Amino acid sequence: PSRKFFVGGNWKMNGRKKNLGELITTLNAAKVPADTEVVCAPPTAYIDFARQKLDPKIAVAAQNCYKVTNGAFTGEISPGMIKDCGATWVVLGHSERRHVFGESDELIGQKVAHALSEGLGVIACIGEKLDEREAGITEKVVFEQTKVIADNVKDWSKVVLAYEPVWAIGTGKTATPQQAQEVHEKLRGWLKSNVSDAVAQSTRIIYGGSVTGATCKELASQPDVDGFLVGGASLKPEFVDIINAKQ
Amino acid sequence: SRKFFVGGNWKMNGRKKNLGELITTLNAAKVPADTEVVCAPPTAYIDFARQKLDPKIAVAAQNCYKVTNGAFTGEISPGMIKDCGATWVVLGHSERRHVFGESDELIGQKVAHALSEGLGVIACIGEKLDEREAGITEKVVFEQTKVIADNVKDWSKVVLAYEPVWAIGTGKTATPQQAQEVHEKLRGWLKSNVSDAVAQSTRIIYGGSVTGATCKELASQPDVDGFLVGGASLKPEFVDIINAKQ
Ligand SMILES: [Mg+2]
Ligand SMILES: [Mg+2]
Ligand SMILES: [Mg+2]
Repeated sequence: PSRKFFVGGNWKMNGRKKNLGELITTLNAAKVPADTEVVCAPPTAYIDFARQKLDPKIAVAAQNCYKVTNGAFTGEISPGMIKDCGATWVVLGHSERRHVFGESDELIGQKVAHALSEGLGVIACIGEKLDEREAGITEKVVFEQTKVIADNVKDWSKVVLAYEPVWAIGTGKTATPQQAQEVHEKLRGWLKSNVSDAVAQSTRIIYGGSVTGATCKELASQPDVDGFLVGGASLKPEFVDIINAKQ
Repeated sequence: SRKFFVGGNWKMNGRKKNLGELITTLNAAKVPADTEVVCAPPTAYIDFARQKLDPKIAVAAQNCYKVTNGAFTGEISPGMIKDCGATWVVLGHSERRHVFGESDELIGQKVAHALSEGLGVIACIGEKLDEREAGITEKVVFEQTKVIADNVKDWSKVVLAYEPVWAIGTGKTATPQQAQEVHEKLRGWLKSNVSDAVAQSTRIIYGGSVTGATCKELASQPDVDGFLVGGASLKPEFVDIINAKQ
């Protein structure tokens, strides 16, 4: 067919019922354009609340999960719980999980496999740090992260890859369109060489890292950029602008 | 005297149907006025559990982070816990320390922030088998408690929970004497390092294996003030554990 544009909003650790409820009302009233898939990832305490308040046109994602269905893992949640709350996606391998919390590639792979086996979709995050970019090892870094993810994916129809260069997260330093395109094209080439043409052609690779209303149109114009995983702007009315990046 | 305290840690178990069924049975139970009961659901169900549980049972989160909002994908803050109607958070649980590698420094920062946002804290401590066998039970639990105490101004909203991690999946089994031994030392630690008033007023609850069959003997120990219950908290015998002071 042709890759459906994908816009995810990662609220991170922000919001309460009152102000997230006001956010959700605004999103509910927005017209979601054709061939566009919108997903919001609330704080874990509000997955249920957000699913109840959001229009079904918008899917709900968890911001993380663990790798078994139930167990002695105080503070964690499972894909089963996520499904049970009406959510259909999980974000895995986010930069903050890797770099603030130290989650290993191996662990992230195990979570991807479990989440997929349980019937969730996965937004799987990769990305290099400034020091890695400056050393010229971007490709090595992101290919290695992608490989561990791929080793644990048996159905790519339920996966979206999110490239979020760590130097672009929370800094205002959005990748230029050319920079995002360069990495996205390389990641798609990796899928083609290492999985299949069909998987390469159908898998959304979305860009994250200071996506704003002012920058989204030029980014979305790049041939191998299939949408966004949005951070700070996901909490504001300009998220709707980003949803309309191809209009 | 110290009010008997029974927490149920559901860990990463349950869905709306079976947790809703568990809650129905808890609402039906006579919760004694002399016992403080708290349930800690999985984080996806804090809100659900608070909405379904009778006000006689308080709700706790199983963890939180150390600032009120921020770019911490997968975390929740004390403000969110409070906003969901929960009034406690469990911090420093053995699984957070030993499966997920949370440091004492981070646990102390979480303690300070949680208390600053008006939550109660169930602060967990405990030594692993290799620490016990190296003779450093005391150094380990005292240093854990010191970090906690360094981040507590008002102990009225804190409960300490001792977890004999050395008896978890090691093939070792903790006796009531061994529980009492540690609890008595922890109270002595508070007396000498914080104040006698804090030592006498602070609940120190037992976070090792407890069941309906064993709860009365454990609760009879002079320095055991209740329980942070694991697996039995999902079962009918939790109602009996709630009645273990009497
Ligand atoms: Mg990595
Ligand atoms: Mg160089
Ligand atoms: Mg070919």
